[PDB]
Order: sequence, then structure tokens, then C-alpha cells
Amino acid sequence: SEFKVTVCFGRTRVDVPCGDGRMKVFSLIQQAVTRYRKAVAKDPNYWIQVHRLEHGDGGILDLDDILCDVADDKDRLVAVFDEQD
Repeated sequence: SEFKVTVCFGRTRVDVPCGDGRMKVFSLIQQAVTRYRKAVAKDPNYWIQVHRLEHGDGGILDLDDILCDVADDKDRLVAVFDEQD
């Protein structure tokens, strides 16, 4: 099977299936962020400051480390960001 990680934006969980899995966190954040606003019924009107990601309580995720190295098949992640809603 392919890669798959869930990115919980504040109070919204969004699944992100990686075809190969070789996608840097930075690419995962941008992909999740876009899907987040599109999933929450939002649009490119309010600002969104994506701080960083975290596995939970022992596995932070920054925009540079590969997914296969950080994320894991069917793994959840807490996304901390800002939003002017």
C-alpha cells in the first residue's frame, strides 16, 4: 500500500494519501493546508499561518524532513497554525 497521514488542523482532521511517500513535510503542509480550507468550506480570503506539525507528545515535524522518515503509514499528526476567521 501507499503512504497515508492525517493532519489535524486545529480542530479538523484531514487525510493525506502519499502516492510514493517521498514528499517532504513542507509539501505535506501545503497540501494539507489547501485541503483544510477546501474541506472546512473556506476560501483564499482569510490568512493561514502554518506554524509546524507534531506527532502528539514525542515526534515534532518540521518543513524539511522527509515523510518516510518522519511520518508513517496511516499516521496522525497535530497541525498548529493561525487563521483569521
